[PDB]
Amino acid sequence: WEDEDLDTDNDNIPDSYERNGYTIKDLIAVKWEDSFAEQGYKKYVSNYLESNTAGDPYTDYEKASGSFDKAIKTEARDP
Amino acid sequence: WEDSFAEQGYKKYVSNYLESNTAGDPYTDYEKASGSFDKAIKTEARDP
Amino acid sequence: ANVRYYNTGTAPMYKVTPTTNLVLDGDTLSTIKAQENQIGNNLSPGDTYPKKGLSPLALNTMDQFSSRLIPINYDQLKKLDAGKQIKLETTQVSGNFGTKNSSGQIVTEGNSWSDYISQIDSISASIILDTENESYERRVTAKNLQDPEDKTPELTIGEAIEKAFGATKKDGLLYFNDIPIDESCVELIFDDNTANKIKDSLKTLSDKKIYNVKLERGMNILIKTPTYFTNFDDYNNYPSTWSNVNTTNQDGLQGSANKLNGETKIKIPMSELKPYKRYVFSGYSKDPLTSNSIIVKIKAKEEKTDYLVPEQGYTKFSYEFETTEKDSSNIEITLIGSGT
Amino acid sequence: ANVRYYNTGTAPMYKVTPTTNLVLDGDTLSTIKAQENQIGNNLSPGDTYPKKGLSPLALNTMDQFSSRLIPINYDQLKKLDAGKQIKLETTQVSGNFGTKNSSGQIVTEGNSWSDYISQIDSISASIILDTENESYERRVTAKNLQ
Repeated sequence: WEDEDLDTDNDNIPDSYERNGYTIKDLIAVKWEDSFAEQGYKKYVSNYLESNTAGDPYTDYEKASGSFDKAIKTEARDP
Repeated sequence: WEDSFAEQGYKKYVSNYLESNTAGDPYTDYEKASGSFDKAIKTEARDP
Repeated sequence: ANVRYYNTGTAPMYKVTPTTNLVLDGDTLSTIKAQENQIGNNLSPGDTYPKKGLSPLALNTMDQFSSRLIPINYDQLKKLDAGKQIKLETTQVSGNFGTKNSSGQIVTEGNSWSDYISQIDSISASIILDTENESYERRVTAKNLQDPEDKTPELTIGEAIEKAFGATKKDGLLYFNDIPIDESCVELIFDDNTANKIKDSLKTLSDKKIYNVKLERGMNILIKTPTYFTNFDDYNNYPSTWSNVNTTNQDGLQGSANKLNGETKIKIPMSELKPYKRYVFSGYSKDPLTSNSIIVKIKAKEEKTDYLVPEQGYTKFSYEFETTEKDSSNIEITLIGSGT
Repeated sequence: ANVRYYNTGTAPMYKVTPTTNLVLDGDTLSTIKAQENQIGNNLSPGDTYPKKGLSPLALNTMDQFSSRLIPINYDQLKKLDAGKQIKLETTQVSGNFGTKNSSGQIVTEGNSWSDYISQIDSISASIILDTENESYERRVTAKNLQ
């Protein structure tokens, strides 16, 4: 709709993106609130004008959730 | 193109509309202006 | 040659093939691409091929299919029989990675790592941590400002380290698996490009800290934690119990509330530090009357230094010395002086 | 021979392979096409193989599969032992470029840099700027007025 016009098909909402952050829940990116660092949830942003914002061939929605590999170090989940 | 775009640091360039690859390199003109192909190409070669 | 690999960073790599290079004295004997013998199937990050409990790996041939053992002429045989040493290096490493289908099976075929190298390097900057148990090299994405179209969030150094390794922001500082990584308590080595940029960016800011200065595109930064640390609240990991300990306002900084005259003493034996090296010794400042710190360790230079504080402002300093070779003697450092 | 590379231009090359030539004195001993020993994977523009802090790369063979070390007769050996030098020449080079698939795998598979050269060199003109630390050579298009 109005706040759901993603340019790259990174499967992520640009409203969720330029703002404070986005968080993965139930394999869906959701908005960010400040009562979530008690749970263990992170906070991260990126650039929505690119499908691969870091260079390694894993996409943004791939790398935000744990949907690519398990032996990858957990220090490399934000994009 | 407008004159105000040079204030924000934008470039300005043209091409040939009787081929899609006006500089002969196998990338298209829209691939080369909109720099969505590869980053290790130097930025001064984006103009076609 | 006998050799084992290692791995560091974030990611694994399947079907590795290193290409190695030999050098004796300026010349080049051979550069070998690995054949099917010494190929490595897996490398989990933070490990070595082969594993911890077995023999290392040997290479002896150079052809496409393994025959025709590696040659050396007569003169280099006379050079090598004299007792000189030959040196072994890497040039490049290729392999594959792991991609899957939509909940299908993992395919690793033509998913080459070789083409994703130069795309990543000209975007990132490099940060290498050196602890005394392992190492940690990372690449972190950057922001250009000459092009306004290149959108990305820009962040500082102190947030880049915070996202590079998973750090907990305790009491304004930050830790990494309960080691203090502060601006104050670590050793930061840069090179001339990096230092030339960051010290010429510091005068533009109000706060004269270096963690909160802005990231840039091309940088190579090395950090290294010390061995012996003298935090006065807790964690003075030391066999030498300090002499004339001052106990007044010893939290961190802001606690410059002990002004004493006299000397303090430390004596450290060779059983807990490793010999044959050139250690570095660093610290911060105060506004006392006068002081000196004396080194009396032999097989090195055993002179002392002038303190010469320009202000009270907490100014770092660094000196060097050499070690003995596993003797009974201990390195003794004294701190003499009046004022603090 | 010990040898490193250079690359002054605007594009990187994946799977770089130069085929070189040896000359002693007016004549040509052999022309090598490089094997899989001295192949290079990545080479960014304005750089070299290997980097600026290491010893150069070796080459000693002429067969396709790396065997059969390079021969020289008696008289060329005795002439070479009188202090003369051989010269190394570049005949031609080959490599690959980078195309990208459906928002995914940047695929560089046989997309050869060979079959785009005769087009560009008969279309552009050549500019070389030189300074004290490196040079640059670019090709830029111009108009047939006919």
